[PDB]
Formats: sequence, C-alpha cells, structure tokens
Amino acid sequence: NPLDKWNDIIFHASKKLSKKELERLLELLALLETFIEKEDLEEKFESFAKALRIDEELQQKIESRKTDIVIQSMANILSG
Amino acid sequence: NPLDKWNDIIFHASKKLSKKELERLLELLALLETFIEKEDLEEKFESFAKALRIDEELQQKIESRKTDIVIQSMANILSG
Repeated sequence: NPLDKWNDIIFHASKKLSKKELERLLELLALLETFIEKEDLEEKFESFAKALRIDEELQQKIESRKTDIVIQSMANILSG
Repeated sequence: NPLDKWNDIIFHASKKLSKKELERLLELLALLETFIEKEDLEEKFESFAKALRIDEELQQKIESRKTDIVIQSMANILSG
C-alpha cells in the first residue's frame, strides 16, 4: 500500500514533476550500476540479490529502504 | 529524447504494466543502495557522483547506461 500511494502520486502529479522525478531515479540507478562496475563488484551484488527470495531479514531491510525511497520521491513531487 | 520516449511508454502503457516496471526499478534501487551500505562504500559513491557535473567522460558513460536501462524498461512493458 505505501507503493500504491507512490504510484498514485506519480500518475497524478503534473507531468513536469513526475517526469523530473522518474529521470532523477533513472540517473541514480545508472550511477549506482556504473559505480558497481567501476569497482568490479558485479558478482558480489548478484549473490547478495538472490537472497531476497528466501531471507526474511533482508526482505525487511529492502522493504524499509523502498519506503524511504518512496517518501523522498513523494516529497520531491510535493515539494515541486 | 530517448528519455522522452521512455516517459511516453510509461505513461501510455497499461497501468498494470507501468506499475510493475516502476516497482521493479524501485526494488533494484533499494537493493543497490543497501548493497553499497552493506559493503561500507557510501563515501566512495558520493565522490564518484560529484564528478558528473564536470567530467565529460563519465557524463557519456552514464548517459549510455541510462539508455540501456530505458531500453530494458521499454522492453519489459512491451513484453508484458
């Protein structure tokens, strides 16, 4: 449901603000991915990622992180 | 303009497919951020990021990476 609210805000904000926020996220993703390559960590990331299907603790940490991202995102849009 | 096409596809695909794709990206961002923390790389990432305003070469690499992300994203939506 926090994620539903994020989607609501994205799709109902002005096209100008939603576009800027999604581009911000795209750029951050690109930076992060590029950093991981620059530092040769790709295999390590991949392992760490598989865990999510099974590991309850990680699932909790990622879920908490996604909400933090949503909150920032929402703020950015409301902030203008 | 590649980014405009991404936005077009996001906002004009079914709400079901666009929501799933944006959630996929959110989860990936959360994984990446969490990984960087788990590995104590936060300061290093931050420096690497500042460069983007000035460094032509990085600007090119990130720009190429964003397009790759867009292409995958678009494919995901078209793929269903």
